[PDB]
Amino acid sequence: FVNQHLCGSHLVEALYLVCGECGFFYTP
Amino acid sequence: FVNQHLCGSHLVEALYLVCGECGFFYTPK
Amino acid sequence: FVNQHLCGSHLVEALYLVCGECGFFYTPK
Amino acid sequence: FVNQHLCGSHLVEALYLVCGECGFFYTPK
Amino acid sequence: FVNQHLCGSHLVEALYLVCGECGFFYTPK
Amino acid sequence: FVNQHLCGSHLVEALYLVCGECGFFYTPK
Amino acid sequence: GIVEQCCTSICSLYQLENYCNC
Amino acid sequence: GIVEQCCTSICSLYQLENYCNC
Amino acid sequence: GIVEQCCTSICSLYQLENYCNC
Amino acid sequence: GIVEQCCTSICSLYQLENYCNC
Amino acid sequence: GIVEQCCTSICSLYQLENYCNC
Amino acid sequence: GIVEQCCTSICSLYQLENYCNC
Ligand SMILES: [Cl-]
Ligand SMILES: [Cl-]
Ligand SMILES: [Zn+2]
Ligand SMILES: [Zn+2]
Repeated sequence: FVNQHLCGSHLVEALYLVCGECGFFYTP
Repeated sequence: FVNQHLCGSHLVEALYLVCGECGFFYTPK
Repeated sequence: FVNQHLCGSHLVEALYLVCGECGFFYTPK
Repeated sequence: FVNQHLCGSHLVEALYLVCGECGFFYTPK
Repeated sequence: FVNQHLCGSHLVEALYLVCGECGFFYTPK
Repeated sequence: FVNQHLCGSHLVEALYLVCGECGFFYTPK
Repeated sequence: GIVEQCCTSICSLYQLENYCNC
Repeated sequence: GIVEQCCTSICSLYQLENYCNC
Repeated sequence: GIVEQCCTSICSLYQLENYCNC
Repeated sequence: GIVEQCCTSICSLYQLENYCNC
Repeated sequence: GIVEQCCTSICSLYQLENYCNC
Repeated sequence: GIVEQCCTSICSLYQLENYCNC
């Protein structure tokens, strides 16, 4: 689903800013 | 120099695309 | 038609990454 | 050449908005 | 409300480009 | 300066996220 | 507000310019 | 997952922090 | 075109290469 | 300003929140 | 090209429009 | 890490794949 695909792109950017030096895991 | 904070933002967008359904861990340091 | 506009924004970034030095063409619907 | 790569990502997003219905070719060379 | 939240991100990206050194006022009310 | 320009694009997307319903004035000068 | 005006239909350049602080 | 949680409604700072790798 | 092909179902990297200008 | 503070070093979300219009 | 023109000094909207395919 | 490798030189798509969780 493309709508999910577009949402996920914004999610990973938010995780990048929120998590800082910790980094994050993105698991769809 | 390369602003590593800005570059990282693009890296995680690129991993999102390349890795597809695999996903990824992002470990800056 | 907001949907297609938002989709296109992401498509262009993806083509930028995938196509490398070949570049790409973007023609909206 | 990393900074040029990062810049080009932003350029194609700007072209997408600026060019509207016309679309555009992105030609890194 | 996610559709408006994702669209708003592209909005401020557009305002940033459109407004340049004038800056801009983002008020979602 | 393009480096400042690219940085500001990321700053406003970050402010969009952080500021939520308050929104923000982006005042580069 | 700007979300109501610009996320149901794509806003023109002129509409976006309303929000600049020139 | 994060998609069903955060693409159907807006996730707050606290909700997003759940996915950090501290 | 790419919008018809890629804005409802996700286009893979391989499919997106169809729209490169090589 | 925000460019001087946040483009030469990383500003956290908390530093960025000072620039909101609450 | 657009990279040489627009990646050290900021390109205006009018400068970017030259690269469109109208 | 990926920052040391891919923010000093451009990483290809294949090289970015190195960092996926496949
Ligand atoms: Cl979107
Ligand atoms: Cl950048
Ligand atoms: Zn989007
Ligand atoms: Zn950038």
